[PDB]
Amino acid sequence: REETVRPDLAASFNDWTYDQLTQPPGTAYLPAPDPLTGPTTIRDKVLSAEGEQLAG
Amino acid sequence: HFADFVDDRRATAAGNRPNYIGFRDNFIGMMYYNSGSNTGSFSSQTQQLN
Repeated sequence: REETVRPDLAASFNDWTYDQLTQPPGTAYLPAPDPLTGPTTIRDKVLSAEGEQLAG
Repeated sequence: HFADFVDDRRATAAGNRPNYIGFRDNFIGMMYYNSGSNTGSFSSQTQQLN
């Protein structure tokens, strides 16, 4: 079992940096979309200005 | 109550006015309709939608 100790963890013993550690899983960075392009953002500014009061 | 009060034997008596006290027609005024300061609310749960 000690034949497979992956010998660059033992070189930086107690000095491990980020690429030698198991990270929690997660996707990459996708940018947040425009909140103007939301499905009900502009139409709430248009249907109310026609005279309606909206709720729901 | 009374209708005339001169001396303690010489008074007269009339019945009081009839006063009926009951609820309104169709229960008007039981419920705050069109009072904005305290409105009722019909909404689903996830209740951000009065």
